[PDB]
Amino acid sequence: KTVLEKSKAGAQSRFDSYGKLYDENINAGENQAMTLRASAAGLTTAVQ
Amino acid sequence: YKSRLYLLWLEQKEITKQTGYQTETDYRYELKLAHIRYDGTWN
Repeated sequence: KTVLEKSKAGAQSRFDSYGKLYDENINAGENQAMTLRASAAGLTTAVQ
Repeated sequence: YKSRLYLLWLEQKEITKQTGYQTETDYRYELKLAHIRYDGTWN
């Protein structure tokens, strides 16, 4: 029973870890990176 | 003008009149007019 409870706690750790990554999918940093790419491609009418 | 922001400025260029023997510095003027677009850029 102790063997399976360590297996239970190991699977529970992965389920919490990937569930946390899934729910918070895009960071504040990863959101800022897309915003910069979008701003760099919005200059084409002002350059013209 | 028609609910759009316009800038209007006078701009000067110096030209060179000839007076022959010599020549002479002279100025000419032009009016520039620009407006803002929908995305915040200027025409």
